[PDB]
Amino acid sequence: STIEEQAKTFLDKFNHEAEDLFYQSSLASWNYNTNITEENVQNMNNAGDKWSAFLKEQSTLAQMYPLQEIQNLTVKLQLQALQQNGSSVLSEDKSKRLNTILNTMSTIYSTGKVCNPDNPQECLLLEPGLNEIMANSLDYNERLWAWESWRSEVGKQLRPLYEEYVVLKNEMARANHYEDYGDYWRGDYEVNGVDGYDYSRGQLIEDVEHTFEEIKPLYEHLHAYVRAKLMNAYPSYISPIGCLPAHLLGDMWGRFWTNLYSLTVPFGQKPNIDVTDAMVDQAWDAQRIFKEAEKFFVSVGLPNMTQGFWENSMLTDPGNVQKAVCHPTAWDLGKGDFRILMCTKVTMDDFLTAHHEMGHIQYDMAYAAQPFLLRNGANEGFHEAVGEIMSLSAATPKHLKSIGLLSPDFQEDNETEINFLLKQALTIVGTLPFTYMLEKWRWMVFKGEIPKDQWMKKWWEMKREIVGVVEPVPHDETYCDPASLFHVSNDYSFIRYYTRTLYQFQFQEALCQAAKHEGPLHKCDISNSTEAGQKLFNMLRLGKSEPWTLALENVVGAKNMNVRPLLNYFEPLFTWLKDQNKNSFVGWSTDWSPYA
Amino acid sequence: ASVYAWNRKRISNCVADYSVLYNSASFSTFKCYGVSPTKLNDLCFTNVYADSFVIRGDEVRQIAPGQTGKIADYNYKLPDDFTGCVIAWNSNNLDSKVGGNYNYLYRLFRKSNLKPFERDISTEIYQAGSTPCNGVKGFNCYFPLQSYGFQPTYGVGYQPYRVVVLSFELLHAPATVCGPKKSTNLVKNKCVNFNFNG
Ligand SMILES: *[C@@H]1O[C@H](CO)[C@@H](O)[C@H](O)[C@H]1NC(C)=O
Ligand SMILES: *[C@@H]1O[C@H](CO)[C@@H](O)[C@H](O)[C@H]1NC(C)=O
Ligand SMILES: *[C@@H]1O[C@H](CO)[C@@H](O)[C@H](O)[C@H]1NC(C)=O
Ligand SMILES: *[C@@H]1O[C@H](CO)[C@@H](O)[C@H](O)[C@H]1NC(C)=O
Ligand SMILES: *[C@@H]1O[C@H](CO)[C@@H](O)[C@H](O)[C@H]1NC(C)=O
Ligand SMILES: *[C@@H]1O[C@H](CO)[C@@H](O)[C@H](O)[C@H]1NC(C)=O
Repeated sequence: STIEEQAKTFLDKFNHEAEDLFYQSSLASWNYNTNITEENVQNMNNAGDKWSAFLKEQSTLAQMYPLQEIQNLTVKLQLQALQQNGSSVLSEDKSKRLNTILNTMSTIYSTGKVCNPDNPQECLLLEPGLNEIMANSLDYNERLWAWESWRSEVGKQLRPLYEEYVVLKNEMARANHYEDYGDYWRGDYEVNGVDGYDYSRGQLIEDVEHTFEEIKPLYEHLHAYVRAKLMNAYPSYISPIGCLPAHLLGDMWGRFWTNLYSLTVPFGQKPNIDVTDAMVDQAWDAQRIFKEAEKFFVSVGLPNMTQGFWENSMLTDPGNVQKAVCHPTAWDLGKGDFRILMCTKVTMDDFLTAHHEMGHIQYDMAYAAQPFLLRNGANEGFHEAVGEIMSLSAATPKHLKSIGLLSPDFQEDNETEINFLLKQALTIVGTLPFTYMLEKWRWMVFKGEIPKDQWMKKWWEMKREIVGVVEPVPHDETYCDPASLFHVSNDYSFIRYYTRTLYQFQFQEALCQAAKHEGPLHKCDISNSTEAGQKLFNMLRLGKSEPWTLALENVVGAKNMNVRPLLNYFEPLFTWLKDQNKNSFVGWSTDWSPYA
Repeated sequence: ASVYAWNRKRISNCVADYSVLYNSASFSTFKCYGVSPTKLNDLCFTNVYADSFVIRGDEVRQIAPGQTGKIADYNYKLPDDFTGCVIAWNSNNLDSKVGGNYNYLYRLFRKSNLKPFERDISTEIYQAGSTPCNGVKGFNCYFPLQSYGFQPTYGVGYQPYRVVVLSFELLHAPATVCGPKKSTNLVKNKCVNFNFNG
């Protein structure tokens, strides 16, 4: 009869068939991941082609229902999600060219192998050949050689490809009534039609700058401390007034600073909180790790794992004969099928990763009552943030003492809390200016503010201005230095880590206020608190049915992303860094004073 | 059978032992409406209607008087004044295959809700719009029956459940489906209270 009932019936014949086809495709991807064999690759490709053709046919059929004659907000949200053209608005030749460009960037990134000139008989791939060198070497020219040679090969291969990529993506985005591809990425946070809780695509950049301006003093003090410690480690290369050399940050790109914890430790004489030996002495299997994680999630009041989870997950490396991807991934296959694919070792990192991926599984289970096209996070930040809050809570010494992994007579003094907070800042705070600079650079590239002949002169200028990292030697326009990273070369949004980092501490403050924790925020554990789990599950059950602003009102009581919980989390460390930086100079100079 | 084409078996002129069903450990749901299981083995009924079908795990709750859903409106409707028992059990072992068992269907769309104890096996294309379907599943004209995709790796809310609904009615005809009355060991040569065939 009416247009709304027609759209509801169409959405039901979408949903029902979609859940089952997404299941078939996801199961084919799972069978590829647990069994790397060519027929499984062919079955995965066939299922993916069927899934993409079915999405094409439903997008072709959904557009015939006009949006303004539908008043129900959820139906309008699903119709808005379905009616996106994607690449279908672009011509078939240009769509094929874009797909070919994406595939050849995937092959160049995956099979990129670089080694020293005049010694070409064997070479090292990025993982794990170059990762271990970047994370463990203490030699200046070896790290400089690896960094410059990998950015030479990868950038000189990828620069014309990226120049074609930006033009094709801008053409697709302006064909979809967007200003640029950056506006297309910012449209994920766009909320329209809700009174008061509306969020605009242009408000996202302003909110990111407003939060980063408050990030900046803490990052300046952390950068000054890391600069002083790297000056102690490397005597002559680092200047007191200038930026850090790029190849000394402990990772390939500067994404994380967590590999500098050994060099920049405050109190080496004091012990660590490493619990690995305690699990080795008590012979803790990975099954026991996941059962302890399940005990953590039932302690907060969330539902426990299904029987099919324990039956169908692969929590151990299969063997030599059978090949599997080692990366930990939580799979929501559909229809109540939840699995974790992780090659779990007996380490603290794998235990925290198990908590993180079981948080992903809990988030996926929570919106199982929702319709299929609403089965997502409210934005891309919440989905990772609900795993990162479990990674925060599980890492506390109170949680380790509660599960018996730590000695009950372990002395928790201020020095261990300071060095733990410094490690968490090197992991968490250090990625924020790199993420903001990369996303702002990509937004200016898509917007056309930066011409193609001036990409790198601005980029290093941004890195000195924002990240406080100087190039070792100047780079011309034959280089493509951003696209050596996985997410930018393979068409992935990068602001999800920034939003995840802020939502992580916002959720942490909300649950710790719910749990009535009376101490420091980093000393807070959300176990044993039913009300904190209920406050979490109220947002978790919504999924994508409600706006992320309304979900954030439901959790923290605020209508916008906030920066104050992060500063409250690191406030003891902030005071300690301000005390330690009295003699040294906070801040950096954008000039070429260390080396160029 | 499928829930749109649920099998109905009329049970008459025999002895119905309900304690075999009630004391079995193989059933997950044994919810009786309008009668209690303890007096089933005593009472007597004119006829027993045994409706059998397969549904999902989350749809077992809809087999009840006064419920609302796809199964209640479009597949199998129970009256509010229903006397009988709903017995359901998990059948993931039998009714699920690794490739996917698509032999089970469910009417997804109908113009009006079903009457109680009605069977709809029509395969006519549902008309959601003003345009005539003309027998082709085009725009706004959808096929009514949609398949279930049973697999053994499914969640407990999606695993197949075999449901048998027994309907007990009393009509003015003589009730012949009675329970098995027991027989206390005969004692002779003593002053006892005897009950022989009523
Ligand atoms: C993985 O694939 C090989 C290919 O022959 C097969 O023999 C093996 O049974 C498979 N293993 C699993 C767990 O599916
Ligand atoms: C919108 O549709 C859903 C079903 O798709 C329904 O449950 C909900 O009540 C509707 N909301 C309004 C305001 O009509
Ligand atoms: C998708 O593309 C078609 C054809 O160019 C166009 O008519 C339609 O409006 C587009 N969809 C949206 C949401 O703009
Ligand atoms: C989850 O918890 C319920 C109730 O506490 C329990 O009956 C069930 O066995 C648990 N699931 C698993 C897989 O242990
Ligand atoms: C830790 O506490 C001791 C004792 O109160 C004090 O002497 C020391 O300065 C403190 N250190 C820091 C970093 O707060
Ligand atoms: C949380 O509850 C469990 C259940 O008794 C208990 O063993 C554990 O010690 C509690 N946590 C804390 C921090 O006391």
